[PDB]
Formats: sequence, structure tokens, C-alpha cells
Amino acid sequence: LFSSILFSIATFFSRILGLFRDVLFAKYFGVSYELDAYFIAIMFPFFLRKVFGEGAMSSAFVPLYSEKSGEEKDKFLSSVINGFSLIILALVILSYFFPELIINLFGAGSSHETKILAKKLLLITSPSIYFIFLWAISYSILNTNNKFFWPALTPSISNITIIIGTFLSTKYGIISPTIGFLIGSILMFFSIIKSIIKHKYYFTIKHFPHFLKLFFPTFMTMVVSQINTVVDMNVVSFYDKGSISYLQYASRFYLLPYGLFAVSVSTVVLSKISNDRKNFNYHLNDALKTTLFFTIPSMVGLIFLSTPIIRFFYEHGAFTSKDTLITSKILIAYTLGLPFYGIYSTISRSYHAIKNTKTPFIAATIVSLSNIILDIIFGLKYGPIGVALATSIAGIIGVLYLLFSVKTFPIKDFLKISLNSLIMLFVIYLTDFTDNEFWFLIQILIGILVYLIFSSIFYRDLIRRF
Ligand SMILES: [Cl-]
Ligand SMILES: [Cl-]
Ligand SMILES: [Cl-]
Ligand code: NA
Ligand SMILES: [Zn+2]
Repeated sequence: LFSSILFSIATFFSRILGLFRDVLFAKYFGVSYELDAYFIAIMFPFFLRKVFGEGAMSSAFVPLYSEKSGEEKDKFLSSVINGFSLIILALVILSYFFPELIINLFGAGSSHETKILAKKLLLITSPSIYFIFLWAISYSILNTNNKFFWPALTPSISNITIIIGTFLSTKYGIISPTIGFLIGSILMFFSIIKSIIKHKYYFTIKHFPHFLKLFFPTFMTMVVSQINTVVDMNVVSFYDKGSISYLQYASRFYLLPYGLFAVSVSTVVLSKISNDRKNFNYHLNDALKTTLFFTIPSMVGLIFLSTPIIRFFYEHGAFTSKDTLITSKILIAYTLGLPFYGIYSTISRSYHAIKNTKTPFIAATIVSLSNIILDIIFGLKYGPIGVALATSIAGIIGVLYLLFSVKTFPIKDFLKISLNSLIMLFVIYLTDFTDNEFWFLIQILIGILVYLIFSSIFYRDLIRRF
């Protein structure tokens, strides 16, 4: 629909801007115990943000808010706000009085100086949760009114404040981007405060229990799917200092091709399932093909060009050649799972599309359990790269479960796409001559052209018919 395209525009801007935030992190801080500390401090809010944000709450909030009429709707809203305010307040109190609990939750293995600094920053990040939660509620209200572009854009506020703090980091140090994180949350809330403050306030949580009853199922899938990144970070804290920062650089960069190829391309087609349930198996079939068509070649390219890509974006200022080597290898480790997490995401969102919460949940559980196990075994011994690989392998396991669940997969088109991807690989390999920092961009363009040529050869009849 119109709102999906608009949503992609808003999200695209916010994520590219986010990338610039990370790039400046590499420039001004590189890999350091202090950036580790900053990451630990912001993880708790960010964990909460990612869980609730981008309309996660909406799924349960929309039906219960929109249905009500009169000032019972206003009462409902106030009930939710008050309830969450209670939980949040408890959290912030606990944070201030037992910061070692929070620190150990996210960075148990980090060094002494890192933990001290992370406490200091925690004092600044803790209040952000309240504003993030209010931002999430406000967001939902907007979704009831079918406004999607501007809410989707608000994350850019946070990115700009953090960026600015990074620019001021040469004057104030690590605390500047932390205060920027805080202020960023505040301005994100104020940007859409009107959706909340127009209604009246009632001193009650009367409807909060019902809201929790309905919300809980979507909450559990968000927690389980997200908890993995917390586990990854926690585990790598036990490796040499700077590991958290390595993993954050690699994963934040990795989230661009994942978000673009493993999720976004499959959105449009997936919409059909919601409107045409009777043909789910057929529609799902198509979706999978779409996913593969993008994820398999990308992976190849990303792996073949991981080092030059990483060097182009990150190797400035404090970020050093050693950091490029290490981060590039981590990025490969994540990228090996790209097609598997694409398939995973497609099947999961389709099941969600036919009102099935059980299977996506179970798959999430398998992936999370596997990732914790493999993070222990491989992460502790082999550090960041081991953690990333654990994530990818876990993805493979989840894919096997889901594939045995839906009992359908486009084998023929998988083979054709893999073949075209290896032709592409062969051509880009042959063209690896100049060894110039800017050469990889050309190599991507060449690769795209090769891949589309041979795809058009192997899909001639499909292009003609359509
Ligand atoms: Cl950040
Ligand atoms: Cl209710
Ligand atoms: Cl009710
Ligand atoms: Na992992
Ligand atoms: Zn109620």
C-alpha cells in the first residue's frame, strides 16, 4: 500500500543516517574499552526500544484502543501509560540502586575500568527508558490514525543527537554521545507528544491487566527473537577488551543488507497472504523465491568484498587496520547466515500473516536456545567470530524446523539462483586486478550486471510471460 512505500522511505533515511552515526563512532572512538562501556550502558534502553518500537506494541494496542469510544478510550490509554510508568519506575530505581546487576546482565565479563565507566554512563541512560516507552505508546496512537511516515522517521532524531554528541566527543569524551543518546530519546518523545497529551489523564490502571493479557503473546516473540543479541554481546564481554565494539560494528553494518534483502523485498509479496489465505501455500512459495533471488548473490558479494567494504566505511581516525581485519571477519561470520535468516523471516512473517503465533514462537525458541549453546561453546573459545558463527548456525537450525513445518521450498529456483550467483562470483573474481580502495564499488556494479544477465537467461520464459 501507500503506507508501506512511505514507511520504507522513512526507514531508509533513518537507517542510512544510523550508519553515519556508527561511521563516526569508528572515526572518533574506534575500538576501545570506553565505547564498550557506552554500548553496555545503552544496551538496556536499546534492548527495550527494539522490543517495543516500530509498532510492536501496536498489534495489541490498536484493537483495544480503537474499539473503545468516548472517554473509556481515554481511560484505556491512561491505564496503559500508568501501568508502564509503574514498571519503568521500578526498573529505574533498580538501575540506580543495583547498577552492578544491570552491568553484569549485559557486560558480565568486561574489565574493571569498563564496568566503572559503564556505571557512570548508566546514570545518564537510565532515564531514557521512560521517554522511549512513552514514544512507543505515542507511536501506536499514530498507527491507529493511519499515519506511518513521520513516526517511522522519528528514530533519525536520536541518530542526529548521538551524531552531534560524537562531534563534541573531542571536547567532552565518551559522555557526549551518551548525553546525546538521552536527549535523542527525549526529542523523539516530544516530536509526537501531542498524540498523548490531547486526551485527559485518569489516575488508574483499570484496563492495564486486560492489555497485558492481550499483549503478552506478541511480547514473548519479541523478547525471544531479540534476546539473542543481548546474549551475543554478554558472551563476547568475556573476550579481550573491545570485543563488544567489534561485534557492534559488524552487526550494525550487517543489519543494512539484512534489513534490505532478508526482510524488505519479501514485504510486498507477503501482503497477499493476509488478503488471500486460501492460497497461502502458493503465495508462500512465491515469497521464498523472492527472498532467495536477493539473499544468495548478496551473501556471495558481501563475503567476497567484506574487507574493502569495511575499510571504505570504517577505517578512518581511531579505527585501525587491525580493526578492519577483525571486523571484516566477523561480518563474514554473520553474512553466512543471510539467506537462512531471509527464509526464516519470510516463513515466520507468513505464519504471523495467517494468525499462527505458535510456530514462529517455537522457531524463535529453537534459534535462541541454539544461539546460547553455541555462544558458550564457540564464543568463549574463539571470541567474536565464534559468536557470529553461532548466530548463523542457529539460523540454519531454525530454518530446518520451519521448512519441515511448511513442507514446501522452491528447489528448482534455488538451484538456478545459486548457479547464477556462482557465475557472478567467477566474474568478480576474474576482475580482481587493480586492488584500489574504491575498486569494490565497480565490482559490485559488474556483479549486479552479470547476475541480472544470467538470471534473464535462465528466466527468459518467466520474463516473457509477465
Ligand atoms: Cl547508538
Ligand atoms: Cl480494556
Ligand atoms: Cl474492558
Ligand atoms: Na551468536
Ligand atoms: Zn479493560
